[PDB]
Amino acid sequence: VVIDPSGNTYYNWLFCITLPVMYNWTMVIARACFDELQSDYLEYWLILDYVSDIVYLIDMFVRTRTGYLEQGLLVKEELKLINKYKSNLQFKLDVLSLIPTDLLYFKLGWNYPEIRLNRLLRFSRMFEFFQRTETRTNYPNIFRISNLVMYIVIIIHWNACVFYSISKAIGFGNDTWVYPDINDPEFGRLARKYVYSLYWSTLTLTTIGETPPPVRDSEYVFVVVDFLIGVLIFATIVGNIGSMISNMNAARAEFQARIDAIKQYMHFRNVSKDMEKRVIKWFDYLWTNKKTVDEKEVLKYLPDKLRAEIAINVHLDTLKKVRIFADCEAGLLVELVLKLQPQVYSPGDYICKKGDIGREMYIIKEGKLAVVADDGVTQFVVLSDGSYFGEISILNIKGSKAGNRRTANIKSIGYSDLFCLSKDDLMEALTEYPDAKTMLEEKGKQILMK
Amino acid sequence: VVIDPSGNTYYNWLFCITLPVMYNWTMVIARACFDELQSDYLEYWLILDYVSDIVYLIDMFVRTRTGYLEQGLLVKEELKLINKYKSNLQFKLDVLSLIPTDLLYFKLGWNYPEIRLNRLLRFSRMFEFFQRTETRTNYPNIFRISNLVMYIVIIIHWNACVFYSISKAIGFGNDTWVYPDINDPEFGRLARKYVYSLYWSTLTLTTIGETPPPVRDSEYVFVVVDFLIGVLIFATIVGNIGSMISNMNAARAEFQARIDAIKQYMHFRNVSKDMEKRVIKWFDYLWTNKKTVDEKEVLKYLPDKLRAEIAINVHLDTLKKVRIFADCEAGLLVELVLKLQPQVYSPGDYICKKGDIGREMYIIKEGKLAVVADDGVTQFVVLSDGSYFGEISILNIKGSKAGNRRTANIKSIGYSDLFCLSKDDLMEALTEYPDAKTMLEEKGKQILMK
Amino acid sequence: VVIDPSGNTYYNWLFCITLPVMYNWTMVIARACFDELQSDYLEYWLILDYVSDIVYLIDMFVRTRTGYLEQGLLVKEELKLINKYKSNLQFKLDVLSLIPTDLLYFKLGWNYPEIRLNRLLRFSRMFEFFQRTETRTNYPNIFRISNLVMYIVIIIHWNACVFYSISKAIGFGNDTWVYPDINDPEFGRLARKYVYSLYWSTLTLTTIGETPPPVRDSEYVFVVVDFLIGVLIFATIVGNIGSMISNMNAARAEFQARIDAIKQYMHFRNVSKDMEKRVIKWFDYLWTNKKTVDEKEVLKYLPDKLRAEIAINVHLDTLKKVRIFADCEAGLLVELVLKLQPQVYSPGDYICKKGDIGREMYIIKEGKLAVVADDGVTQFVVLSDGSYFGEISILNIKGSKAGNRRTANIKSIGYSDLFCLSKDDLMEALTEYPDAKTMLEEKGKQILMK
Amino acid sequence: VVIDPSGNTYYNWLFCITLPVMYNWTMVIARACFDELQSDYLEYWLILDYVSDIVYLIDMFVRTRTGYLEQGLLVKEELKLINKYKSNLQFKLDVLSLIPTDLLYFKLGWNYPEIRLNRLLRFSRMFEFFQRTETRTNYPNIFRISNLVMYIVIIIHWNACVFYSISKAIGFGNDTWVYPDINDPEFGRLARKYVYSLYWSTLTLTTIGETPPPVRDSEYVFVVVDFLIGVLIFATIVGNIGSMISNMNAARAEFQARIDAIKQYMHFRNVSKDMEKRVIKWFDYLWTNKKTVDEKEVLKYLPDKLRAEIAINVHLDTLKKVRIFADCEAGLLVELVLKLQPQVYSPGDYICKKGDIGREMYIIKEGKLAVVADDGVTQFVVLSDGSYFGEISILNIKGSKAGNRRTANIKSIGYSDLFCLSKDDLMEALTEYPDAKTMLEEKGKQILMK
Ligand SMILES: Nc1nc2c(ncn2[C@@H]2O[C@@H]3COP(=O)(O)O[C@H]3[C@H]2O)c(=O)[nH]1
Ligand SMILES: Nc1nc2c(ncn2[C@@H]2O[C@@H]3COP(=O)(O)O[C@H]3[C@H]2O)c(=O)[nH]1
Ligand SMILES: Nc1nc2c(ncn2[C@@H]2O[C@@H]3COP(=O)(O)O[C@H]3[C@H]2O)c(=O)[nH]1
Ligand SMILES: Nc1nc2c(ncn2[C@@H]2O[C@@H]3COP(=O)(O)O[C@H]3[C@H]2O)c(=O)[nH]1
Ligand SMILES: [Ca+2]
Ligand SMILES: [Ca+2]
Repeated sequence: VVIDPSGNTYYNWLFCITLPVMYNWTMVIARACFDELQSDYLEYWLILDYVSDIVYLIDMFVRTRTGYLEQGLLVKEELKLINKYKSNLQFKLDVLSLIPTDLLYFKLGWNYPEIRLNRLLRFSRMFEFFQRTETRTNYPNIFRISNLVMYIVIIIHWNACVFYSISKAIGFGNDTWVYPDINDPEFGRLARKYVYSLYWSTLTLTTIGETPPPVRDSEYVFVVVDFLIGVLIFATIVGNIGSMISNMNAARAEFQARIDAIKQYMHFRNVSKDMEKRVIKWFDYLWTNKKTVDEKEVLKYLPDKLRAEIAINVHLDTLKKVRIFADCEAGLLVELVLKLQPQVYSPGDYICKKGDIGREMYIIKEGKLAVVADDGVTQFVVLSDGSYFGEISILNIKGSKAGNRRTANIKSIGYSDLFCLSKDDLMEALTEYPDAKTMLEEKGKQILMK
Repeated sequence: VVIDPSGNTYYNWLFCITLPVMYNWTMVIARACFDELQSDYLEYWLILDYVSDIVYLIDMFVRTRTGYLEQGLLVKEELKLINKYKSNLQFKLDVLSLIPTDLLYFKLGWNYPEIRLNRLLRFSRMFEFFQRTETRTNYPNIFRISNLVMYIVIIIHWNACVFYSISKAIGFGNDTWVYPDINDPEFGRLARKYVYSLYWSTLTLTTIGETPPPVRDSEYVFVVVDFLIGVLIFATIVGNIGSMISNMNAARAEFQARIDAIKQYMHFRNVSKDMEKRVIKWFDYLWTNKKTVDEKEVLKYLPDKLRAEIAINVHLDTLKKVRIFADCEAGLLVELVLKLQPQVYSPGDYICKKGDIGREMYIIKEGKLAVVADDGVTQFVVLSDGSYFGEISILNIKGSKAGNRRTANIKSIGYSDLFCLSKDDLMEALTEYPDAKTMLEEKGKQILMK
Repeated sequence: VVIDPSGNTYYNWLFCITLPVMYNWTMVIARACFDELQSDYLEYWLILDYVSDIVYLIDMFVRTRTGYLEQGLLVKEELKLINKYKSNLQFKLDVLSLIPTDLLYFKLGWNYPEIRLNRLLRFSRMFEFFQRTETRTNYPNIFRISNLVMYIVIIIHWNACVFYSISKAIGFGNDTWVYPDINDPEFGRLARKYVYSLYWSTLTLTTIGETPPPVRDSEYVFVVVDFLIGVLIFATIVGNIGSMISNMNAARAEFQARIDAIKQYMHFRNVSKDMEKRVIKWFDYLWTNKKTVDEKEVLKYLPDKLRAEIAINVHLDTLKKVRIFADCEAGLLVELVLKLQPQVYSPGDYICKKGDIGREMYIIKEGKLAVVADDGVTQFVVLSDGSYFGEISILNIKGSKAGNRRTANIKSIGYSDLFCLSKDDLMEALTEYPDAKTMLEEKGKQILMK
Repeated sequence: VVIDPSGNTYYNWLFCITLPVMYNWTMVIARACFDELQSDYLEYWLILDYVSDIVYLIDMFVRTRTGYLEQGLLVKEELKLINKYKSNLQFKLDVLSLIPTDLLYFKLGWNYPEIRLNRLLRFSRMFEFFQRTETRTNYPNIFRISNLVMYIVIIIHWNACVFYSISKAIGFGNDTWVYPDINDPEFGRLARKYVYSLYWSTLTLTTIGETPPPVRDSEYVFVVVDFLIGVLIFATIVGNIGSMISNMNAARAEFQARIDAIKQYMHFRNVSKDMEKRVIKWFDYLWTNKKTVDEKEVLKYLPDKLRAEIAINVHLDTLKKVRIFADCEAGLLVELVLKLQPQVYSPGDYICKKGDIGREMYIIKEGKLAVVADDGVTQFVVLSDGSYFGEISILNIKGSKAGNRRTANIKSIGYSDLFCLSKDDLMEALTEYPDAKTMLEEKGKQILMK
């Protein structure tokens, strides 16, 4: 065997089947409308159509060999897959899109390729590929815009073909509206035919209108309907363009809107230009160093038993340098990684101060912190990455003259990325295995006596 | 009896009255402006107008026979309904729209059907039908787009009629702007008249402008006003189109935006392509198997005493296979169905692990789980649908060497849809009837000894 | 005083000063550009300009006599108000807009009314009136759309005047782009002048372009700049139109989106058409009876000491029929009115059932409820409006064989609007005055014995 | 060293390098396409190009001398900065944009300035400056709109240059579509050349289309592609304009939407016009006095150890007049400034009333309050700014006949801005230092006895 739709093989086949479906959606109508296209390159159209039909058949086979999830397990029983396929509307659409209507080439002649129009009924495969690509691609907005542009181009191409067909029905050159006479040297070339039809279609759907006005009632009606199709469908698609660009700007726009609200508040309250500059510097840091997004709000949509792995694969850089995690229990790190709230501190920010509520443990992910003196400048100890502080005031200790108080003040030399671990959480998670707690308050007593 | 507006009969009548109202809104102005329309098909217009008026009268009768809610009860007293009708502005509008202005046909002649313009004053019924359909239809966006297209078409039709009337007032063919001379063979046909007027209207409201420029001051003024009506009203309607397409994409766009934020985080943090593929697979599963929507956020707008029934009608498939619910008390299932949080687990995800906080009971809705050994591969027990686990570590038990600990580790073979029932909730809800609890810890002791 | 800007007198004056400001913003540029406008109606323009200037002077006086809030109190000291006025930029703008530039009529002649262009510098007053109207009017969206239309019209009018001025500078009729020769009988009329200039302006700003193309470099540059002004500013304004219509649809669109999510869930889960019809009926009820909006989310932006008054003025209809409120303490009703959560129940919905957690007291605002038998049909007692139930299981009672249990089952005959009062809240709020509690458990014992 | 990108020097250099990048992005294509531009002002183009290249070199030097943050510290080691530069793609782009392609002037002649097209590869610097300006400027929306207008102008300019180049390739005047013959006196001027090309570009990108239709297939194709570029890219940019105006209106629109929901509720519930006027007055006050924004929601994105400084720099005006803060401990004010919830009370609003739950302490930021008698009018004490009340009923006091009760009723004479400090918070924060608490209940006893 089976294909496992989640796999890469299924996605690759989705591409390989979208190619014929897109080809069919673009070219069947073109060949049906522009007769010279069908006739001049008939030897190539036959090859391409037969290859497309072969790929359609192989796609039907793949649909027979693609497993589905019952009880969460991939069904691998062949006949079960055949039944699941045939019971779905997709099998009906596939049989309809693979009906050998090409036999009508013997009746209607080689000049009627619209018999292959049923081949469009595999559009679903194409759309599936798109909805898969949009999910799996690393450039979701580039692909989304390319998809919208493809839809625009297909719509304009189809409307060009429709215009040319209507000109044919009315008669080429019978009036100033229809496509001019084919017998003209310049206006008889297939290139000119298609490109002028596309020009007309673009002017009509984009509602520019710089085309000869209608002459007949059918022409007036078609032009009204087509200008309305233009207005509505092009507003739809080119406003989807707008929404895609909006969601492209979503993060940056939200960040900038927050900054603007802050600046409005500061200018209204006449906040000192010192503090205004400090705030602007904080936000410039958040942007430049790519910290505007908070991983919590993003990863909250992941499963906890997958967001856990995510956090591990991101923070194993530091949670191996820490003494508590991955050293004593070697598994405890998972119990708290999904609750280590990542904070960022500016240079000179006092994370801790003597005589404060010690309700948070900190793990230094990045940055240089200092166990300073209360004078403000004298740096007693420099804590680099992997260090952990703020854990002594969490625990119950014998001989602690300072209970629930910070034993020292910790300031940040530079921008520090820390993991604030709350006291309640450390309490709750160390209950399972105190084999790490013993050396934890080993460190605790050792630092509380000195 | 009375009609009970909530019923299907009332909605069917809403359709049956919207038909004449829509007919009147489309055709009265057309016949008033295009005199040949009124004259040539006068025998049909008379029949249709009289049928419309009869339906208007029957709609007034229905309004006299439609109950309203006082004290939440449907008023069935006839005279009370007559008073409620006559006291509402709707009765005034109905009498105004049913005034026999057709008598003016004897004074103004058969060439003045705008006397029936008062018939437009039942627009409310039409709109009511729409606002009912949008609520009750299964295709809300299809109907909404059809409604907007109907508004566009009606506006363009009315503007075409207005253009033709203005041409008539100025005189057909008196200058290049107005509709050409009626005496022309081609430009005198009612078909050509209406269709060219519609063409002009479309070019003006869509602001394409490929029409002969005005000549007189009245023409310049009307064209300015009409181009502005075009800009404003068509932006309104075709931007409502945009918002409707947006809300069509709302679920998919939110899902894809979450996926994009996740992928941005993973690529920025250089998350391993293993875990990136796992996350993409999780999201592909959520989409393909239609799990992107969380029933909680959707059904939270339902009444609890209706959302309860909803959850029952959805989850009675599994809550009959479970041993606790619908078996001992047979009514307890409602006390917890509105708090069974549905979770989804990937293949191989450890739902439970030995030596963890047993604070959640799980009911396997769909999927195969395994009571494995801690080695990781040896599957002791396979739990299929209807099974419940994680309930032993909830309860107070005699002789439990493992208190508040998982007696075994449960992993998911495939994608498991479970119902996580919190410990607090099971505690709170079993307090009412311990007739099920006794066999609950029957199972508890039986599994805790073996 | 003083005038007290919050008062109605200040708003009326805002209108009376917006009239000259709007007049000045519309007509000064018109008279400056269309010389015939200035000249032909000079006797009227002089009167209107002098009246506008008098009103400007009276507006300056009003600004001297309008109090401001210092320490939250309206300043009534005259000289303090004069200082507050003169210290503001508004005084500078007012003196600039009232500078007697009309004296230049003696130097530049009566054909130069753009000397009155400084009169536009009172635009602020106009805008203030708008921002006041939008706040105080009952039709905020009608006024907002009218304001946007006024901006559109003013912009188009100004661009028409600019086009005519540029034609004058280049010379009327010197090329096909500029306004045609004034000496023409038809193209020399002030009506034709202004209306064709407005036509050109509309075609340019709405970017239709059906105007003679530029000839000179200045004309090309102006047309480029004006088409870009068109694109940008008209997108701005006519997209503000879109956002205004969106916020017009905001409530209805949110309601309908909730209904659509519900229907999607129900159709996906194959919810029985019984329950689907019940849900659709619930939502039809919510809409038809105007219950889609929840007063909590709306009134949460009001002050509690004003939202309290709001809730009182709305619910004194029923909280006078209740026995506890406005009867014993006569003031207790305010302590709980801001926490009476309004619920709606469908016909047949069991609000209470025997043997359930009695943690909510209910006050029947509207609707008929029944104290039924557990059989389901036998109605023991019918509770109409003003009745209160679910209070016995809240209180501590002697001789209650049923503790924390519902003494009877309450069902809703029809759609009941109730006030669910939580047990914790009744406990917390009755602590202040048990003078009502005594008769509360009077009723309690009386019903608990029978 | 180093430059410290957060500093003002780096931003100034960002401007000084954006000037050549913008110059290059505007003029290289212009000179490449309009040959007369390159030739006539070659002496000036050479100077400007060499100055631009010198500034590019100095920008490369700056990039070598700009520190980056490792461990949150600004790297000042020269060679480390050289490595960080050369290891980034920016160094590749800078070397590519500074390659001396001007040497090709000796081969291709002075008429080929597109060899300087590589100079566009420093676009990043320009964009960086923009993203810095948008952050640091006080007019974020003005700058954003200016940036979008710059993008529009650059796109139109580039498309004008492209049109002129295509006309050159096809041949000037070979058909009606291309730019006319250069040999024409009027259509040969560089001014006319560029300005008509810009006119064509504006008509095409804004999709007005009032230009001669294409003649050749290449012209038709280019016009189709360019009209589509117009539609898509101009919708993008001029809808970004819409979103920028939306976020300009965001605060005012949210405020007005809240007011509209309130007014809809009041008119639907038939709220008395007294209370409707009171609510409208409250909202008029909120707007006029600039209180629609709540500093909590804005400043919650700031760091707590920066939002603290913000609140201090804003509220030190009053927290120096208070007796508790900045007087006894002199540091306690920071422990509670981030939890002082700012409330606003209308004139006559009873903040406190005798016999109520004293769970909030109030600090009068602005406004006159009264310790009144319960009669309602007799004002015992007038509390101005700096005063604090509601603190007696917070504390545990000996001899308090009124426990957890308000000792008096406090009403607001005028609009009072207060700081509501919750009881729990005062309890929690006074635990650290009771040196202020002693005089706190000094005041407490002193007022409780009298
Ligand atoms: N007092 C003290 N604290 C230190 C030293 N080195 C690291 N620390 C950390 O500084 C922290 C300050 O807050 P805590 O008292 O909670 O915990 C303290 C220790 O974790 C040291 O040498 N002396
Ligand atoms: N230990 C054990 N647990 C089982 C077995 N079969 C099912 N389970 C479930 O596995 C669950 C693991 O978590 P709990 O200990 O809370 O509850 C346990 C039982 O509900 C079994 O055979 N042995
Ligand atoms: N048992 C009983 N309850 C009644 C009667 N009339 C009204 N009620 C209300 O029905 C309510 C059901 O819930 P509670 O027991 O909390 O409170 C009960 C009473 O408030 C009655 O006649 N008998
Ligand atoms: N009773 C009384 N209260 C006063 C007086 N002056 C100020 N107050 C304040 O009024 C407040 C009312 O609420 P509290 O009793 O909590 O605290 C009271 C005091 O803080 C006074 O003279 N008498
Ligand atoms: Ca056009
Ligand atoms: Ca257009």
